This record gives sequence, C-alpha cells and structure tokens, in this order.
Amino acid sequence: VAQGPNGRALAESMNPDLLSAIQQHISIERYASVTFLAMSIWCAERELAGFYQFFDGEAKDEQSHAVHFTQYLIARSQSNDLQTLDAPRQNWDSLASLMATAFQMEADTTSSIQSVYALAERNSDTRTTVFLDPLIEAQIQSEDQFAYLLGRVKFANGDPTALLVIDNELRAGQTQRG
Amino acid sequence: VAQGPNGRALAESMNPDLLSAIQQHISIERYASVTFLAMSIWCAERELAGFYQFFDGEAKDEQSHAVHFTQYLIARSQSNDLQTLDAPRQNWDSLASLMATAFQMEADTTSSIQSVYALAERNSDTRTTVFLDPLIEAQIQSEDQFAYLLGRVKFANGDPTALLVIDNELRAGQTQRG
Amino acid sequence: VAQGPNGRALAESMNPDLLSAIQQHISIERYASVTFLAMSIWCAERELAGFYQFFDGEAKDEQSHAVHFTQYLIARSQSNDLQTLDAPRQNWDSLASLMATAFQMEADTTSSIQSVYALAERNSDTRTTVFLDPLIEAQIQSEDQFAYLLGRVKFANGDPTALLVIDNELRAGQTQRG
Amino acid sequence: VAQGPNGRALAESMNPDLLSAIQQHISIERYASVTFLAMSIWCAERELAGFYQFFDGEAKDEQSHAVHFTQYLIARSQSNDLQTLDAPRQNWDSLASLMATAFQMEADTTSSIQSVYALAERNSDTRTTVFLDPLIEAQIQSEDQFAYLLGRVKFANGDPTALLVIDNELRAGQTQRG
Repeated sequence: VAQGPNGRALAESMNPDLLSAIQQHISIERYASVTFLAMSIWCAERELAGFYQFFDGEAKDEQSHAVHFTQYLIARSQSNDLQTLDAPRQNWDSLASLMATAFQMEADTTSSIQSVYALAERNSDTRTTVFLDPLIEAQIQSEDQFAYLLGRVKFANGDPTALLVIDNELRAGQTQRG
Repeated sequence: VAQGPNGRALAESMNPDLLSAIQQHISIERYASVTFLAMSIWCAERELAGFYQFFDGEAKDEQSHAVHFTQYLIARSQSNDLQTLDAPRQNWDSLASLMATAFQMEADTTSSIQSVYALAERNSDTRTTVFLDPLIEAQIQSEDQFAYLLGRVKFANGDPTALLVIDNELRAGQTQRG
Repeated sequence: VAQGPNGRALAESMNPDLLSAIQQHISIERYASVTFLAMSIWCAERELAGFYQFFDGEAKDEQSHAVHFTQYLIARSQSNDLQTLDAPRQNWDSLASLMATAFQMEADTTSSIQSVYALAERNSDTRTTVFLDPLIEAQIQSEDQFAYLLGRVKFANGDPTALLVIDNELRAGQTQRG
Repeated sequence: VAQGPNGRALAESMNPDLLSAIQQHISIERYASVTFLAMSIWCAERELAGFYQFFDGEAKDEQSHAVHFTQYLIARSQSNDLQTLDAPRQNWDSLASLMATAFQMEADTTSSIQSVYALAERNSDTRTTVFLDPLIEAQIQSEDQFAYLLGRVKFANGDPTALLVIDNELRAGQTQRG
C-alpha cells in the first residue's frame, strides 16, 4: 500500500495541477464566506436586520462548503494548504449593488468548480467529478436563489418601504422562490 | 457592628458624594420612565399602536431599572432620597424626532451611570462598580436597540406606508436587530 | 443626535486607537479560528478523529467569538475593518507540539484582549471594559481547558495507546477537568 | 418493441464489452465479500471480536453491492453471468497486514468501477455512468474509512493494548472519523 502526500494510505494518486486547483477553490469559498460576513455587517449598519441575519447564515454555510472540500482532500490522502485570505469588499453604494456582488460571487464560485471539474475530466479523475456533482447542483440552487433576491431588490427600485418589506421576508426565512 | 444612615447594619461606609450621585441617577431613570410614557401617549394619539405598546413597556422597564437602584441603596444601608420629578417632554414634530430624543435619552442614561462609575472607582468602591457592570451591559444593548429603531424610522424617510410597516413590527415585538 | 463613523446614531465617540485595537483583535481571533481548522486537519490526517472533531468545533467557536466583536463595533456605531488573514501554521512534529501551540494561542488571545482592556481603561471607555469582562472569563476557562488537554497529552508521553484513549475522550466530548 | 438478451423489453442496447465489464465487476465485489468473510474469521480466531463483527457486516454489505449490480443488468434487459468465485486470501501475519489488504481491496474495487465508467463514456452509455456515480461516491467514503482504520491500527504499532482499544471501538460501531 502506497502513502499519499498527507501521509494516509493512498487509493489513487492525484495530479498536482488538480490538487493545486482544489486548494485554490477552497480559498475562493473561504473568501466568499468572509465576503458574506462583510455584507452582513453592511446590512446591520443600515438596520436591514433581515438581510443581516440572512448573510450571517450565508457566511457560516459558505465556510461549511469550504471545509467540505478540505475533508475531500483528506479522503484522497492529499495535503491541504490553507492560504492567505484577502480582505473582503466592505463598501457598497446601495443594497442593490451589494446583492449584485453577492450574485456575481456565487456565479464565480460555480465557475471555479467548473474549472476544477474540467481539469478532473482531463485527468480522468472520476472520484473528483462525482464529488463535485452535488456541489454543482447546490450552486444551481444558490444562483437561482440569489437571482431571486437580486431581482426582488431591484424590483423595489430603491424605495425604502419595499426594501423594509423584503427585509422582513428575509428575517422570516423567506429567501427563495417558493 | 456599625449602623448605616438608613438604620441597617453597615458593611462598608459610602462616600456622601457617591450616595448623592446614585440618588441623582435614580431620578434620571425615573425621568426616562415618565418620558417613555409621554412618548407612548404621543404615538397613541397618532394611531401608531405598535410604537405605543413598545414605549408603554419601555416606561415600565425603565421604572424597574430605577427601583433596582433603590434596592442597592437599601443593600448598602444607605438612605434613599426620592426627588421631585420634572414634567417630561410631550411634543415632537415627527416620529423620527421622537426616536432621536429616545436614543439620546438612552445615551444620556449611560453617561450618568458612567459618571457614577468613575466616582466609585475614585473612591475604590468595588461593590458599586460591580453592581453597575451589568447595567452598563444592558445600556449597550439598549443603545444598539434604539439606534436600530431610530435608523429604521429614518430610513422610512417620513413615508407613512413604511412607518405603518415598522409600527406593525413593533406590535409583533420585533424591536431589535435579530 | 450625532452620527458614528459607520453611519448609525452615536451614543459615545470611540478613540481611534481603541477602534484600531479592537479591529486588530478581531483578526487575532479570526486567525485563531483558521489555526484551529489547520489543527483539525492535522489530526484527521493522522486518524486522531476525536481531536479532529474537537478542533473542528473549536474553529467554529473561535469564529463566533470574532463575530461577537464585529457586533460590538456595530453596537458602538463604529466601522468594522475585516483584514487580510494570514495562512495558519499547518505542520507539527507531534500531537504534544500541536497542543502546545493551541495553548499558547489561547494565552496570546487573552493577552490581546488584555491589551484592548488596558487601552479602554486609559480612555475611560467603560462600555468596552464591561463588554470585555465576560470574554476574559471565557478565556480563563479556555486556558484552564487547554492546559488540561496539553498536560494530559504530555502525560501520555507519546505512547500511542494513551493517545488513542485521550482521542476517544475527546470524541465523547470529555474535553475538560470535570 | 425490441427484446433484450435476457428476454425483457429493451430500452437501449448495451455494447457487449460493457456488459462483459459489468459482469466482471460483479465478480470483483462478490470476491471482496468472501474476502471480508475470511478477514472476519481471521480476527475471530485471534479474539479480536470487534474486528470480527465489523468484517462480518462488511461481507454482507459488499454482497449487497454486488446484487445491486445484478439488478441494474436486469433493469437494462441484459443477461447476468454469475461466475466462478476464487478462494479468498485467508492468512495474514498481523492485523496491520490484514487491514492493508482490506484497504487495497477497496481501492481496487474503485479502480474496477472506474474502468467500467470509462468504457461506458466511450460508448456514450449515460445510463451506466449515472448508475455508477453514487457507487463511486460510496467508494470514496469506504476508502476514507479504510484509510482511517488502517492508519489507526498502524498507529498502534503492534501494541496489544492499543489493538484491544481499537477492537472495542469497532464493536461499538465507531468505525469512521467522526
């Protein structure tokens, strides 16, 4: 039995470029997490308590997604490499602009997984494509969700009354098309 | 065993300036209570039933805070001195202006406790600083709460529809960032 | 009513050095969190599943502690400044060495809070000393806890059998002196 | 409606090489099952009752995995071909050596599924790649599990006391990183 780079028994060697790409994706999701935290703070500073609670939960969830990747690397007997985390964006001119960044960030997270996916297919790493399949499904649902929240905020067209109504929807946990 | 000024057994003498400062603070909180009552009336006169219920509860709570101080003076075997209570402010041009007074009044209540706190530290009265510690913590939460309510009302920008929505939030007990 | 730097109503201005020190402390605890994650990975790579579960929970808890500080800055109407997060340490020669880093890191977190505490006392910021008091109490319990875990691992003296027994204690949630 | 080789109605013809590869994989998993039985016996002969119970359950589970493949062939209207089953390995010099064979056998089972997977992609048999996807996911978890058990046994370094502790973990059903 061979030994993997993290020292555990090795079921199948992983190409170094694919390992590097997975390690980079972990940073992307860790960065999405701290960005959701910054968005949570921005909303709380403006008394948008429903959006604050929603993004506080999103930050914790996105961190879980990142940790789920570190578990996979352990499972493949590969080394993790937790990287420097950049400072998140912290300033937006409007809630609509913040939601736009939130939506683009979810699409960018999906693009990153797709890039890992294509590299795994090139290497015929079927463990990794199988591992990624449900994560892509969750990204589809997240994209649908943030398009919903962005579109609903844009529909409000900056009217505070409408934004207060949407804020209360989020506090109630009404965060998706039903 | 020595006898305190209120006649009970005395654990530790209190400096007269600190007693006077505590007695004055009791008036501050009794005055904040009657001010909350006046604010409750103002809101009820304008059919803002949620704000009326919220301030009615605040008046009772602030009175409890005042009585909690009289209990401490008893506990220290010091005399209470219940003072003349001024008439509260009763007229505001807008809900936003009323909430501003409410917020400033909570900050002023905290400043008063801080003044008592600093005088107790000068006198090395550790019973009083310990007694005040949780009251300062509650003041932090009250300041955060009234900044939330003030900011949310200001966000409404005088639109009656938005103010009706916030009024219903308060009637439901949704009075804080979640 | 004055406006704080984060735009909310301001109860009491905060000295810029104290704000900066609080913002730095938030980074310390965010860094302790990612370090606990790295320690969790190290343990899982060596099949120390109890230590892995323990440190996975510690990482989430330490992140909660950091977020609790960001909430206080919001409560004081101060701006948050989420900083670049360095890469954590990821390599140790033994579990005993890892636990030593874990213990020193908790003591260093306490030293950081103490530094903020002393700066708040200099500025007579009683809101901040009151806010920090229970966090120091929790740090005392964490230090006692990690001294227990470190000492128990050191008592094992590198014997795998003893380390397996301690690993199972942690998986059961037996993480403290009773 | 056309008739498949097993006589049922045929939704889509299967390439004979892919059928042959699936039939061979069924033998691989049937052989892994009887190997787990032999490992169960080896452990029981040495009073490692926890490992005996664990491998007894593994043998039954691996047989279920094999039968799940025969069901798929029925579902595709293809003929099953239950093959001669070789005698399993039955002698090991140590528990660590037995666990090494167990881990390598799980990795080899995954390699076999991967080989079927790649042949199905060449034939554009999307029913078969979809059918195999969750089986690869379960193989990832099994590989992670047996790397855990192998590494934990190796950590014991042949000390009987440590092996007795691990034996009791398995009897309790503690067979994975938590």
